[PDB]
Amino acid sequence: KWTYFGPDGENSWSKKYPSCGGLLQSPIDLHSDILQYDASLTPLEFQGYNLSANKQFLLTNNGHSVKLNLPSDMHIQGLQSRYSATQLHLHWGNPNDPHGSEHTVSGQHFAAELHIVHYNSDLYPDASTASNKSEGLAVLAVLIEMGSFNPSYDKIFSHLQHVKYKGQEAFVPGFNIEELLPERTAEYYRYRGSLTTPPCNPTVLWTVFRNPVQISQEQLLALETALYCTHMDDPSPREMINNFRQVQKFDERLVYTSFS
Amino acid sequence: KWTYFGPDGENSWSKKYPSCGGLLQSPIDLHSDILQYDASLTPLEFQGYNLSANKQFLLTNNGHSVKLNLPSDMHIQGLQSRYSATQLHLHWGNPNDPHGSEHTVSGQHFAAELHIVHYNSDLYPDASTASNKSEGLAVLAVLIEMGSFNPSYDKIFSHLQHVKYKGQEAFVPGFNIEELLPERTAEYYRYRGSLTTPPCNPTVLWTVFRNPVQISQEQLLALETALYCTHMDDPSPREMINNFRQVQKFDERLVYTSFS
Ligand SMILES: [Zn+2]
Ligand SMILES: [Zn+2]
Repeated sequence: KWTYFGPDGENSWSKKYPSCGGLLQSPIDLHSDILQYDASLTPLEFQGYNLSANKQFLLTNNGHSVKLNLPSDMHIQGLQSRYSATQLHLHWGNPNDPHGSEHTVSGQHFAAELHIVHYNSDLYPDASTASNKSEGLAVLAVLIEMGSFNPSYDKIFSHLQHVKYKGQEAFVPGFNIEELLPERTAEYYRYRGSLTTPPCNPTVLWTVFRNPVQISQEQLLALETALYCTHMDDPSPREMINNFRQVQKFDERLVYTSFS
Repeated sequence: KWTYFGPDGENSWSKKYPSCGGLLQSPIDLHSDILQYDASLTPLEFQGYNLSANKQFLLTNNGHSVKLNLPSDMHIQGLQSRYSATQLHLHWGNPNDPHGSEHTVSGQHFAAELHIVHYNSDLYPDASTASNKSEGLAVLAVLIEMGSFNPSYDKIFSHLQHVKYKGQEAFVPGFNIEELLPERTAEYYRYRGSLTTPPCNPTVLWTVFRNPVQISQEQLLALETALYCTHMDDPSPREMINNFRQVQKFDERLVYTSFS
């Protein structure tokens, strides 16, 4: 078992999950000194992202975040290998400190962060197998800030009150996942890292988009208040808040950008 | 043993030192969301800080930082109990990414940070006894940024080559330690935290001065390249750089300021 606060918090993950204290750890702070433009970083192509509205996708509260299962038919094109989707989830703070993104830019947190996880389907049969293997995963990260209401993110948020407790599930009709991506996806940060949750495998090729998307104050508050990491029948409910990992040391290395 | 990098790095400290994975861990990001102005935070008085130039004080490279032993004759006045000095040391980054302070302000790291450690001499006989006990320590933190040459800090930096390797010691003539403090010392952040190195005891009353001091690019570079964490003539010399802990989560608004 692990958590983001208390005895089994992030500073203790390495006790049971060695990789959490190992190399290529994520997330990290993106600042000028360690950023470098790479003109060779071309735009990624998102295929099969427009999920059929006649299909249902499972939304689950797994006690650590709210996750939406994705089909392997949606994939990223543009990398050395094809990466097929497996799931997406989010990271956020709390009402008193609404700055829970994992990656930070110039030391600044964003309100929240979306992670769309994919696995190398060319080399591996499924995400479970690819998770702890070379070039096994590719994750898209979208920084989220407070602003205008976002109808696309609400296609997920409107179901939050039905996955309030650990183990609960809900069905989300397919919608265009590309609608969750920011403007100018051609512009992004790229680096080799890890899962930001145990087991922290250093098998993730990260793509953090440069521009953030906006969601309303209400949408952010809902995300920060609707979920609990405890089962519904638990006499002592625990709010699912501040479910983000602190930035990790990033030395002797560079994050490359597709923008100058 | 422990280090700031490798399998014995900060994510693994809790394996041997339980408190490093406990509550009230430092350093933290000093940002509005957790700050609160307090008028009871009156100016501190630094007494006995003008060390006799006719006396020598021990400077040591302990493999983690450069430390100067201080006499219990110097102490802080203004707190509930008297806190007597025991030692001072520094934390820094590296030439390619010169942002190695421990505490951050509004997410921003400073070039380096000075810590002047004191123990509660009213309650305890010495620093060792006080270290893991209630109200045991008080630390003054000075943020350092690159700027104009600093003659006072050079009274320490000029001795760096004498303690280039781990285990080495040197003598530093006494000088006014108050010269190392920034302007407007009356302005500071105050919070209850911990030692930022193992054993990470949550027994430190922190006073981080609001305003930073400046040292020249040359002084900062000297600090970042003059020391090694390895013994003299080691077959695989290792430079002492990035010897600072990552910021820790700090929930509630329990950081007070003596300014508005
Ligand atoms: Zn994630
Ligand atoms: Zn220190």
